[PDB]
Amino acid sequence: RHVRIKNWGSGMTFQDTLHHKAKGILTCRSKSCLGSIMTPKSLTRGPRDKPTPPDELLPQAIEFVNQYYGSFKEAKIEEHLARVEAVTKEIETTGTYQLTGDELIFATKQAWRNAPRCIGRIQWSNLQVFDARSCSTAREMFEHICRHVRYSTNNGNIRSAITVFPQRSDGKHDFRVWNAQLIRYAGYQMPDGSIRGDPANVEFTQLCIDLGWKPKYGRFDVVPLVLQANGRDPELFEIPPDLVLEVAMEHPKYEWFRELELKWYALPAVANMLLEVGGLEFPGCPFNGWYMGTEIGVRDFCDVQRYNILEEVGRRMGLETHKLASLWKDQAVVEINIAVLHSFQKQNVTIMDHHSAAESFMKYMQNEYRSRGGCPADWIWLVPPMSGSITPVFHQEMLNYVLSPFYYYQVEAWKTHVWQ
Amino acid sequence: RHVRIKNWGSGMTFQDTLHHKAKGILTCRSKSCLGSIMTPKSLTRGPRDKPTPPDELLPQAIEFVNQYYGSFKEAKIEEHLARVEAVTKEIETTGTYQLTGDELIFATKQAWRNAPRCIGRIQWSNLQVFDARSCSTAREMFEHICRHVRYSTNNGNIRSAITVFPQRSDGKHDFRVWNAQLIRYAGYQMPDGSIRGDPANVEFTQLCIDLGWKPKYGRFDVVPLVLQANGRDPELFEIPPDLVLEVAMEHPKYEWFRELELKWYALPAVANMLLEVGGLEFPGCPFNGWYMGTEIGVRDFCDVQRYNILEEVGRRMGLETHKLASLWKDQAVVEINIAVLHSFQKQNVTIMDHHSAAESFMKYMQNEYRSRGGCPADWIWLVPPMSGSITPVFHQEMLNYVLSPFYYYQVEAWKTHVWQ
Ligand code: HEM
Ligand code: HEM
Ligand SMILES: C[C@H](O)[C@H](O)[C@H]1CNc2nc(N)[nH]c(=O)c2N1
Ligand SMILES: C[C@H](O)[C@H](O)[C@H]1CNc2nc(N)[nH]c(=O)c2N1
Repeated sequence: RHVRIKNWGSGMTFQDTLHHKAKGILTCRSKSCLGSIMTPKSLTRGPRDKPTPPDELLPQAIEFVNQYYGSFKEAKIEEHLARVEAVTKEIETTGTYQLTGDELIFATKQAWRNAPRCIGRIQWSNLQVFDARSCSTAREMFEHICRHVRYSTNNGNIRSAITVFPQRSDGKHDFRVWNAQLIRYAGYQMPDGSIRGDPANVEFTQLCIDLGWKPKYGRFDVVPLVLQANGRDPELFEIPPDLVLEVAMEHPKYEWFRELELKWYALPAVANMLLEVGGLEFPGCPFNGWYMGTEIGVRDFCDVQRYNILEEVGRRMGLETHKLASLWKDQAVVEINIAVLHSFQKQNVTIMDHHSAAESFMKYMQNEYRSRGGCPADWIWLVPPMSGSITPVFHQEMLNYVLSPFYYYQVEAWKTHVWQ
Repeated sequence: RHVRIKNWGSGMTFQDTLHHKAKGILTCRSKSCLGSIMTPKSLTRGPRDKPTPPDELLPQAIEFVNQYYGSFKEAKIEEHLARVEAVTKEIETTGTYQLTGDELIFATKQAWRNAPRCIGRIQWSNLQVFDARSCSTAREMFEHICRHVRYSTNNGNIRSAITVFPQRSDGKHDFRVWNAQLIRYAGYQMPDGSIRGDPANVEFTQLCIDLGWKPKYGRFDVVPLVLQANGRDPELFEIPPDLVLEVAMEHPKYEWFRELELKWYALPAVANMLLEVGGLEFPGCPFNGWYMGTEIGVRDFCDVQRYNILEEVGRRMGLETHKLASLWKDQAVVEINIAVLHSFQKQNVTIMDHHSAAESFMKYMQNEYRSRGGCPADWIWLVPPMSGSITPVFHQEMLNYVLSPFYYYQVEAWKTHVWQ
């Protein structure tokens, strides 16, 4: 069956067939689309207390292996059959199975390619994979991560990479990072009720405090790494500041911008997510790419629930911060975003403006429909927080669906973990 | 059952219950949400050739009457029962039924309140209703419409109103306006292949030409009214220009803006839609409200498929129209939108900036959850084409669902109508 989608901007039409290979697990339906939910249950992959049943793990396992060998140009009929055998044997004799080196690499890149919310998916083939399935202690996790950061930071020329930790076994020996991101600022609730720092990270910082970390009560304080190994209680590890590359915010024209004294980390890295590969689950798999202007400019800086500086710069620019129809809010956001890009460019740090990002995506999307006649896409997340209609993606009709491999959200560790 | 939704900006959470009263008719599902479709089949209410079967029309009819009487403060047990009787009788004795004066008024306001894509829904109670079910000829339709326009224009102080035409009977005697909007500019495909005017209205203008209207080949030419009465072939009626209030575009700071020589109509009026009320269908029901800055500024003027002037003003502003990372596109759109608002304000014509609109909506939404514990909302359509994250709606989680009464899209008349 073919489903027709059109890009009203260019008039270009696509025929999606890949939606069939998609598993029918969604929070929405044919009576109320749960489209607009931050974190639907369908995109979540909760914890378990019993290993994945061998009988149901097998179909998925085979399914994957086929997909893997299906990727190669010239079929390896020999190795293919050989692998399928080895796997089946392993599953019924051990209850689970291990992935080959190259299989993992393929899986990570594929899961990224299958992430409907990532706009930078044109880079899916360029990914550095760190095999840390051999890891066994919290400290080792820390060391692996530092290697990851050192690599990805690359002295400013950000590189995409992912560190894969031991797969989930029984669901009690989970290896996972509790931090939403490897690098993230602290958020403290001050005595007068006000909030200093990143408001969104208040609950998490509070946790760090409870675990022994002493608050520095500053606007840009990098939280410690909360590492959980083998399901054991987590341990804190401060990231060596030398590895934390930041960018000071300053506007090209407005010198008063420096006075706001803003900055931000260069490395966007999601740690709290789970990787699903042919039935297997990996609760610990941090991955990173590079920032997109708007993420910092619009979201991090302008969101009321975040640093919320819109009011301030509006006054600084001497705009009618009281007459909404003056569109002062808009000029402000634009200027703030220019500052962000400029600051990264001036400091030789990789950054990408939402316009270039969107155009790159359209290209990637077109390629997807040639390669596999499909491309899962969450319109709501792909259209930039500013100037939506000015980006081609805004006009592109798109289908959202879950494939495999895939990156699922997990339930915040502290909410389920049982303390020792 | 209660479904939880959160507004990540304010943290305020709602509990939706109204989704139950919603009919399970959606193009999306629990395997692929068809969220992102311009015009899903679920939102469409096609034509018919046989009257609505009395047996299936009855449940809906009763359903409505209950809803109608349920709106009143003090229950009219007497009249209620009386009405239910009268209706049932009428349906089985005539095959259909007529709505009372006040019932229609209620239905129109309710269907508006039930439109998940309208952001100006806070005004749902303020609506002027013109009963034109008595109408019988194309000419009469024209006269009723002119009355509507004269009223709504209100010399600049736009007022919301709707003109209801005779309900659909057998589906062959449909009374409907073919025009997407009452007032809309022409689009001509020039000899050199280029397009003059509103590109989106090319197909429709071509039709008008085929019907005898002679092209004026200008950028802002108001098309004639294509009126269909009793299912008969349509007839053209030029709208008296005195009734067409326009606004010349000029920027407060940039005097060169006047040189672009832009303008736009003050009255946004959807004509091509169908109203569904307790089983009944009305293919002819034009309704209007007032414009929102972005509609014209961002969409009408910047969309590539529309007037597409972004390139031009970028050069005029002397911006780096070649370096995307310069965010020239963004500064340009902001400036263009300021021009729009300014021009309306200066000419004493009702206009509403997207910021004020969004805030008003949040208020309305909250009220909805008190009144009926629910509010159908299409996030994709509610978030403004520019500065999305800067508007509260962007952060509001919302549920989309079809209720009744409701405003359904129809299949373009010319595509199905049978000529005489
Ligand atoms: C090449 C650089 C990349 C760019 C420019 C990019 C950009 C983006 C952007 C802007 C988002 C939205 C983030 C948000 O709103 O919270 C996103 C989300 C996402 N990206 Fe990418 N991405 C890149 C690399 C990666 C990599 C390397 C992976 C994985 C291997 C990845 C996986 C995802 C996933 C899973 C999401 C969803 C994250 C969430 O739910 O918060 N991205 N990406
Ligand atoms: C008070 C002034 C009003 C404002 C500011 C307002 C604003 C809006 C906006 C901005 C849209 C999006 C239009 C588009 O993107 O195509 C819209 C759509 C809609 N509005 Fe309202 N609205 C108002 C009045 C009305 C009235 C009076 C009705 C009906 C009785 C109404 C019914 C709808 C419907 C059905 C849609 C969907 C139209 C479509 O599919 O193109 N609105 N409204
Ligand atoms: C409620 C709504 O889903 C929410 O605000 C979404 C909208 N789109 C988004 N898009 C991206 N990329 N990132 C986000 O965090 C969000 N938040
Ligand atoms: C493909 C996508 O649905 C389409 O471009 C939508 C997005 N949101 C919209 N929102 C509004 N208000 N109006 C529109 O015409 C659109 N177009």
